[PDB]
Amino acid sequence: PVIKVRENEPFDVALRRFKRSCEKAGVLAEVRRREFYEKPTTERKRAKASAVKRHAKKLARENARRTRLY
Amino acid sequence: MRHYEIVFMVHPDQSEQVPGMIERYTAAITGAEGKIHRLEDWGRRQLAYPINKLHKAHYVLMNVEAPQEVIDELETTFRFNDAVIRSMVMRTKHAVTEASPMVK
Amino acid sequence: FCRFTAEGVQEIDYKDIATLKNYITESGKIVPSRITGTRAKYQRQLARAIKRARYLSLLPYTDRHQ
Amino acid sequence: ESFAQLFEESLKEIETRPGSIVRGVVVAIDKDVVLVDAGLKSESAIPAEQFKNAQGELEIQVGDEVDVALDAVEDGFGETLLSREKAKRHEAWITLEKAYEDAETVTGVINGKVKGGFTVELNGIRAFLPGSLVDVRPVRDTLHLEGKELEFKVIKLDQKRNNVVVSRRAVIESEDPWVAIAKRYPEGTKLTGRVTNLTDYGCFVEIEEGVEGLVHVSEMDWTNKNIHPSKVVNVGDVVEVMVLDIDEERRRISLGLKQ
Amino acid sequence: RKQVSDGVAHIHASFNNTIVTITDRQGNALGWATAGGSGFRGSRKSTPFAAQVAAERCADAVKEYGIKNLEVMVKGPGPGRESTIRALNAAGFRITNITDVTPIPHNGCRPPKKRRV
Amino acid sequence: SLSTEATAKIVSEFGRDANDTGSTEVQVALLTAQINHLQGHFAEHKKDHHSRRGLLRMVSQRRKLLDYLKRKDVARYTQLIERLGLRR
RNA sequence: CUUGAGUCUCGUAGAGGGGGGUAGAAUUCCAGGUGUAGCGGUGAAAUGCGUAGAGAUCUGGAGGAAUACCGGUGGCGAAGGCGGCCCCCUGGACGAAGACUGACGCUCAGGUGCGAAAGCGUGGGGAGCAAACAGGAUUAGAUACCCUGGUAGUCCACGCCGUAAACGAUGUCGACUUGGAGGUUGUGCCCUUGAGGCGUGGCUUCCGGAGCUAACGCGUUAAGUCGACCGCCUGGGGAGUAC
Repeated sequence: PVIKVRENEPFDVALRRFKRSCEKAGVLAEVRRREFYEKPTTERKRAKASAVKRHAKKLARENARRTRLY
Repeated sequence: MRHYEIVFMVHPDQSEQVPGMIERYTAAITGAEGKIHRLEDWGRRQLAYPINKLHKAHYVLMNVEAPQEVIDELETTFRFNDAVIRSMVMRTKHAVTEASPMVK
Repeated sequence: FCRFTAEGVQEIDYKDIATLKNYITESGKIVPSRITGTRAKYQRQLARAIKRARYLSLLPYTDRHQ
Repeated sequence: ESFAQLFEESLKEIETRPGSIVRGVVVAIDKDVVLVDAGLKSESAIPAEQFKNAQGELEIQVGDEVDVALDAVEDGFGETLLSREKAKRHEAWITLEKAYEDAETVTGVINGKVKGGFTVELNGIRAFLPGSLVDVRPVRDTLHLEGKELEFKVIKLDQKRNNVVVSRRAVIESEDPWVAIAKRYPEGTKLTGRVTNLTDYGCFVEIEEGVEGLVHVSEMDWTNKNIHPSKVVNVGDVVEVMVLDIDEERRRISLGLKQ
Repeated sequence: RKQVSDGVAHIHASFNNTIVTITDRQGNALGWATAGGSGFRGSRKSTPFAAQVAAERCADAVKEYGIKNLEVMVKGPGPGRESTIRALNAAGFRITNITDVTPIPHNGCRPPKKRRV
Repeated sequence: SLSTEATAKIVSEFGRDANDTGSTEVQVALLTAQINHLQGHFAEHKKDHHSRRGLLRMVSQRRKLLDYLKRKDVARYTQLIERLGLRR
């Protein structure tokens, strides 16, 4: 996330840009992930579980949507 | 026999020595009835990251249909030769005679 | 919306650095096939090419390193 | 018999997929929903806003015929994509007509450049063009009487992404998105883009030849968090948006709307 | 002491404590300050405010060097990350570059085990 | 795997028509050659278990073929086993 | 005899296996520079490391281990499992047409092999992590959870061990029975007029019909409808223990 302040650019704006860049990188997230050792099994489980959740969100909810709430 | 594709990188202070080296390499290939389908001196080039403390290096591409013994020999030569920093002998299916996109 | 299907390329080239550069991050990382919309078969090839390039110092492993 | 088989291939022959054949007769009007029947499986729920012309009031009663569009079938129940896009093809045909005699003539009136090219509006629609196209020379329509009447002489069109810059006054004078993503780049180039779907965090305005923009929720207005983008703008509407940010790598052009 | 116009601010932002170190462009440290040093302990020093004040302190310390331009290198995850740089800006250096320099391995060493809480 | 040319040669020798290829005897020969080739490999690479599985399978197949030959036509089988030098 | 089974031709994708090289990031240590009082850690602390100059920061070196991004209810493998890049040796799968062989097949008690992790033996290696151990907390106690350290081990070679919720808790092989939405990998035709259109094969994720089921659920990858062979069960404990 290397950044250079442009000529006649505000500080705040620059900071914001930097933040955005960082977010894009996913650096903080990566750091968080590597704080502690995740057993392979655990890693697998999370990934599959997450996937399942995503699938549920996509399809079941869509089905629900077809019918009106009131 | 087997169509290899070689790219080796020479140290930029030895850039005037490069042609001779290339010739030598070619000669060896020829020796075992090996063809050399393309050969492209890319020249001095800025490295994406400084390998062995230096920022530029001299890239040579070379495509060869040769037996594997000769390839092995070439590799050995590269490894011991201190002028050549990196090499990357790399198999290929066909002869691929047409020029590279960075030459064009 | 894959590029390589439309172009109809047989194999992605590590030497074709410019092309690679579209699929690499500002931070050097290889861009996901969700974002680029690259076909799966091609994506792997592209990745491989990028890796090769990195070995040859044609592409950088990362933005920071020097 | 084969009467029906022949009738089927006949009816295949006498329809096409896009909004091309002006076939749907308006068979019920109620504010705010028009509805047609172009020989499809169901009737369209048409907005009223694809059919009022240039000052706000409706133009077509019962029996009237506009084609709509297609290639999308069944979201649960119903049939179409809107006929207003239909209209775009007609506009494209008129723009194309230029090529024949190397001069399309209508009226073009362009007061100012959102992103470096005066805006030209033809009939109901208004389009944005690159900065040169508005004036033949360095004349500049800022000194001209505001929203002046000329025509449009075309300067530049982008051929994939739809941006057309046209020539006001001077009657006498006569893979693919992502490599060179530096055209609308530089900091704040305003664009005219139709929104597609508002994902409760976003709005997804994306027009410029196969890209994706967001204008997510933070700008959108001059209130931050309580906004809910469906209330505040639209669905399917061409708006004020500019880039504010491009990553050509993780294809996320992050546009804005608070400007 | 020799005055220097341009330098780097290294911001080591941990979860527990922020450390700001102003150095010349070559690497040689001029001054430093910490949230733990600024009179904050435990709960307090792991905060943005603490980080900011550390930064301020650091800035104060490198007054004699007469530093106008400054590039910032931000390391680690923490509260003292945005705040610290803001503080620095306030203190009145022209911030030139804002770099992130978190050490991300490319899967190298095994991290320590996960805490059971 | 066995090189194309080698395979062709094998086919020509053992096969009656030379276009045949699927003759039991021919198949056996092909198997046998492959086995022979792989012996060298496996002397070197004793822990290559996965590869060895394939070899084992091939051997089994060959054995089966031999058995089949035996019940059908004994003389031919005998000839084959003389040619290849298969103890059984 | 050719429909099962196999052989040949040309391609295809692949973390399939074995061997040998190499690359970059990061941690640790060593040497040196800059620099000055804290660092570290937690819920909060303390042990611990620090003015014998730590932490921070820059330069150079050593060494080991693992391979960010790609990366996906993606792929390959009989299962166990397999993930940077390159080369060498090597097994399987699938498709396209043909050509050939002509039931050569399926299953399998004993038997033989492969078989995570930990563990064992001998010889190497040892960065990080960490059973044991030590100290600091917490607590009524704390032979734990948390913290600071930390040795076997993890890594390599060659042997042994032969077990795991070794799971889809679902033996293998074959046939037959409504559908939808995908993923992946071929391949035939079609104006590829464009990212497409119409098929046809392989493997695969989810939902659901008939039917089945104690229900939960399974549902063309069956737990449906059948056939072939094998393995196994007969109340709970005692016990997968004793001899």
